[PDB]
Amino acid sequence: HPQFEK
Amino acid sequence: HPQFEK
Amino acid sequence: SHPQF
Amino acid sequence: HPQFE
Amino acid sequence: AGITGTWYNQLGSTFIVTAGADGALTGTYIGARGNAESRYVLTGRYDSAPATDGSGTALGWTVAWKNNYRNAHSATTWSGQYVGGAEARINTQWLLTSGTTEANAWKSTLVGHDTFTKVK
Amino acid sequence: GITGTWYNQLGSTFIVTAGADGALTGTYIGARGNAESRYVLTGRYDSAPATDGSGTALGWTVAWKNNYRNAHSATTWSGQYVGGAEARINTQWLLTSGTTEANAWKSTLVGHDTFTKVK
Amino acid sequence: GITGTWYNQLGSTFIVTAGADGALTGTYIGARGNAESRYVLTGRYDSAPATDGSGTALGWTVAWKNNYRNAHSATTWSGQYVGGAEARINTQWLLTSGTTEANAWKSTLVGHDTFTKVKPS
Amino acid sequence: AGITGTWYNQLGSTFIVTAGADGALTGTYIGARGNAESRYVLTGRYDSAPATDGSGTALGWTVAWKNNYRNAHSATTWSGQYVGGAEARINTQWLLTSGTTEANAWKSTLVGHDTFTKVK
Repeated sequence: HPQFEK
Repeated sequence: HPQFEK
Repeated sequence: SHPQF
Repeated sequence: HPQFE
Repeated sequence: AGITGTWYNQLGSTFIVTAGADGALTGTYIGARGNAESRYVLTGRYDSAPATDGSGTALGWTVAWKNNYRNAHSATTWSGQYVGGAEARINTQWLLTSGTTEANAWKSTLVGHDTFTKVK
Repeated sequence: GITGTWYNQLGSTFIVTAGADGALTGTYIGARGNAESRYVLTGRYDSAPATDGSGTALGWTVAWKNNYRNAHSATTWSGQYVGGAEARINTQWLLTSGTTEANAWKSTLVGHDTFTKVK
Repeated sequence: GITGTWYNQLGSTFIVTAGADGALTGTYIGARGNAESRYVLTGRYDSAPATDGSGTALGWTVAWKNNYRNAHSATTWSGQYVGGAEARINTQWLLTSGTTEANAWKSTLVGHDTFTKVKPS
Repeated sequence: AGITGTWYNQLGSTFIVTAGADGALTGTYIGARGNAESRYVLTGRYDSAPATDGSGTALGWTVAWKNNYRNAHSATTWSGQYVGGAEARINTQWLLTSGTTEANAWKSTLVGHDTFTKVK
């Protein structure tokens, strides 16, 4: 998910 | 509170 | 598929 | 409250 | 589209929103009293290209509880989904955060849920 | 105070502008930092907070769709800004994903973020 | 009034015994209703609630492991019992799954359940 | 399992728990004041056979805020995971529900988070 992409 | 005002 | 549901 | 006292 | 319009919760509140083509939500949230002093600005965002397979449309909005008449030094965010059909609803969970001192931060945030419908 | 560039513990960037009208407008930029990871945010904040040392309440929403992708979800952050030396925004968040009615019960994740002006 | 068999809106069954000392013990049965769907629950409740017409606060936990399966997760329900005509228990719950460090952001689900002594359909 | 022993949060509270072979958690929560009037029973549950891929150990527990000395008419549940290692920790989210009348049910539940370590 974008909110947590490395 | 205004969200719960009667 | 979780057992609560 | 006891949890935060 | 299906979201634009007037929505009611079970406690007597109303919210009027326009869903823009760009994913914007803008409107007004009106407390039970229905008074000019009970009207607050709301702004949020929604998925403007949702799945067409029965899935709901994700959305969220925020109200800060200040208007030209009163200020409760708090803000609520609603996060949830719109489900269309004859019995259309917006199912949400909300977080109400009050401004507190650092020490009293443990009581800053209340959690709840709301179901909104097109009919009261 | 609120207006500025903020970073969460995980590497994301929150660029926000707090207007006199209580509006929050800005851009969320995920950890990658490329164009595809920029998303619009909108929110509100208490533009006239207490002067007793209390924080300033606020919230904002990002819908996870931009011109490159769509994750069919939205996140809302609820919290307060605490100014001074080492200004922070402390929040709790709700991330809801569009689901069928049968999977609704598992549609919302909860967590917490602290934002600082130093990365 | 807490002791008994309760059902949530999805058809799960909550079998609970409220002890004189504030303990809650019992069994949670998922909607499917079979042996494999049974799990132990334990919790606590206010054994001397206020007499001003307030509800009775309570909470409990189910770890989703039994002899047939293990979902590596636990759910806690926090709420209040409201007696009277149609008694009900109103709760909010947190479902946390064990995850690695990198995946901790999808570890916890939040939701709400309403339990009644009548089973819905 | 790694969990049995004494844990501390950053606000100065202590909890002593025993993890049983069958998945039970039993113990005492001691608020920061540290005296007998600050002691409360806790009970909960934990995954007694966690995954071996490095995942944490799921668990949860409840404290009802009544002892023989005081009654706050509320209960908190902590839902979280144990993370083992040299710097062991228990990461949780909590819900604190207070008994309210129906009209005040909106302010019944606070949410927050706590991290517990083995050293103060």
